[PDB]
Amino acid sequence: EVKLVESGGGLVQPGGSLSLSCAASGFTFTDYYMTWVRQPPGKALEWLALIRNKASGYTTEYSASVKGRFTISRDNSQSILYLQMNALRAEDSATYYCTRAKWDGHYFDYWGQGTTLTVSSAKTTAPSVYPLAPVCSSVTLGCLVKGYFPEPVTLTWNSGSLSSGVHTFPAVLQSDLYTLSSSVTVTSSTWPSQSITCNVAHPASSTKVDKKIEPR
Amino acid sequence: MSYSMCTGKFKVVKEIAETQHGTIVIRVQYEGDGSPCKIPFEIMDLEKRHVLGRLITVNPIVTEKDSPVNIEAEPPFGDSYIIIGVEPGQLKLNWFK
Amino acid sequence: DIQMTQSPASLSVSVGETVTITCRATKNIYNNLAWYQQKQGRSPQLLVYAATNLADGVPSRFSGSGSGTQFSLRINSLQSEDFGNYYCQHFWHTPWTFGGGTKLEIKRADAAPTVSIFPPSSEQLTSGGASVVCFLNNFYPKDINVKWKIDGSERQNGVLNSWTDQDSKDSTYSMSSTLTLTKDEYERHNSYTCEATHKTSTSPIVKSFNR
Repeated sequence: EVKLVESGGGLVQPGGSLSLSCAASGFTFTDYYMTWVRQPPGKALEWLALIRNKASGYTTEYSASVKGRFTISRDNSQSILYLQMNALRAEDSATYYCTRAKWDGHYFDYWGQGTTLTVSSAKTTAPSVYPLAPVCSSVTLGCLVKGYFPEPVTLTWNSGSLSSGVHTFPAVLQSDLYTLSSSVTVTSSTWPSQSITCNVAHPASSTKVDKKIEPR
Repeated sequence: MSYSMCTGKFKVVKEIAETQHGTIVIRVQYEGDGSPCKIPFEIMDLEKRHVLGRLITVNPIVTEKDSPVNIEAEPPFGDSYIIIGVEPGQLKLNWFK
Repeated sequence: DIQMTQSPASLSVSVGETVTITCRATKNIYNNLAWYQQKQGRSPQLLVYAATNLADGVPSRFSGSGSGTQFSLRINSLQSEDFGNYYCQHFWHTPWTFGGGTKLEIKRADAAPTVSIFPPSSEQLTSGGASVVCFLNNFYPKDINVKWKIDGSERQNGVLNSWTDQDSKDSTYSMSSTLTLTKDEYERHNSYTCEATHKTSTSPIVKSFNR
């Protein structure tokens, strides 16, 4: 029953503003304290802001990291939680979660799926996609996705029909852009006789690339 | 079922009632976060170094922030401090029996 | 403010074994403590609250202990679904700080890597860049060393490495190593080698190609 769905995440220039929302359902919204927690890539969780329930007069608290820049608010008629973010900086780049507290502010019992914020001066760029064919039992093929911004890209093999044998590596920052690779391991009788295609989608630049892996 | 320790401020709802059996009943209201939570309570000397009194109420707990809690305690004869909650804004009530 | 410290930073434990992880607060918090679990690419989930209460739907194999400054999270006969990140958080006065986390990984039998080398795509060469890719797949333990060789000599600059998180099916790790050079430099040499040193063998696994 209890569901929290965040939205609003995206690419913001440093010093810019962005508003995140969190649609809540499955509980009496006004009875519960609500919170925002963030997590920068590969780092720990950080509590940012809280908003109390009706009984406590919907008062707020903030971490020293966001005080004076961020405002937590709630729409009690629509059961929506907001996070108004001003004067954004690179260190604000993180996945942002909206949370419900179990016991009047204590213990974050429900969390949303998260929304991603990137604060950067770098511009939206579509990737270049390169096929990695073996040097020409089992055969390994690859796909190199170079020079995109922002994250993420979605990568599938044969439109998701190939998943066992797939390793998609975390993106690395290279030449002010992201680079990622993926490998697909299949039986030697599968390729080149059967078609194997790398499918790359970069939603931020509205790009879709299909790269059929051909033998060398 | 484990409960958190109340971290916030308390308020005395009404005048402290004296019973005929040498005990006192204090009716408190919680203003903080974390309910249901345990009420920090201690009866001490004026120097706040030794425990003098006895708590009669078994495990004082705030069930709901909106509902006050009756705390029955037995103060020592003479001067003592009724200490309710944790710092900051901890209630430090002077008592003379 | 109160700071939360977790120990160990990382640990690998086998399926069926019992594990205990700890959290320490800089000041007394009584039992105002929560434990959270976070799996690869997912939202954190509440495991334990008020130091010892199990959250809704959490298996009884989980148990929290402690009061004051020292807390423990115990997982009895741990399962594959229990592997991931674990965070503690205090609920004293705000800020409600989290610990740095403990990464719980699966201990399994040794597995030598499957090494594959790839010359740059001719499409990439047009851009003036040349990426030589080496995949080191399905190995265990996670510790591995990659050495790039061009015409017999070791190369250290232009190397970018990426590691996957522990595999959900076989509990192994995989690694991608990319050697990026200019097109002119790539075309100035002939032999390209990626050498993998791992626990499974005294001798390194050698994958090479000639232009």
